[PDB]
Amino acid sequence: XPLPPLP
Amino acid sequence: TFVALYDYESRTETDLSFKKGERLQIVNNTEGDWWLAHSLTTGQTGYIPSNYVAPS
Repeated sequence: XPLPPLP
Repeated sequence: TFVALYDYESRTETDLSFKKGERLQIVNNTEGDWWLAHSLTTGQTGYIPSNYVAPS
């Protein structure tokens, strides 16, 4: 229990 | 059987890091943006970011 910066 | 749209670099000991094109068995994907996947290559478990993976 933020997602990563998609490429 | 999902696919990691991109190599995911996990940072905690809960999620595992995968590569782009790698296949991971999805386990629980109803909690939020993080599901528990299982690498079939070696045989380990580690959550995964849904934005870096896709349903194939």
